[PDB]
Amino acid sequence: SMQEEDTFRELRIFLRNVTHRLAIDKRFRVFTKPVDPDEVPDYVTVIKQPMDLSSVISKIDLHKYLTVKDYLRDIDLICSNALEYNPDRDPGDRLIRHRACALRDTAYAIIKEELDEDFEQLCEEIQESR
Ligand SMILES: Cc1cc2cccc(NCCN(C)C)c2[nH]c1=O
Repeated sequence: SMQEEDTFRELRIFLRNVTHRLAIDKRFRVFTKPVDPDEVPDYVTVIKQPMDLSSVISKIDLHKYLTVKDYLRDIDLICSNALEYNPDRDPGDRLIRHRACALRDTAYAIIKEELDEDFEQLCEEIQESR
């Protein structure tokens, strides 16, 4: 229906806003674009499901997220990928892991403060009906 289409449109608007706020944070610059294979050729080898904030925006616009829960799975993926690819004790690796966890924590905190639980439940019930 139109009302359900309106619901998913509000979801996309909400998700773009959250993603924009993550993307403009200087700590998260490394997560804003896909990894350049010329600079890092072994990334595609090690990480089977690459994810970044530009790709999240593309997925929002392609209507790939019908719930905030599905969006958070991609946020979690950005974080888990970073933990996986940068596991060493070296400061470079520890910095990116800390930033990855901060990105995840920040996304969840924004959602906790600004997502109405009943809006998410409506999205989930529309999703499950299809
Ligand atoms: C998303 C991402 C981008 C990136 C770019 C350059 C270099 C690294 N890794 C640091 C090198 N260490 C893994 C040894 C990178 N690690 C990442 O996790």
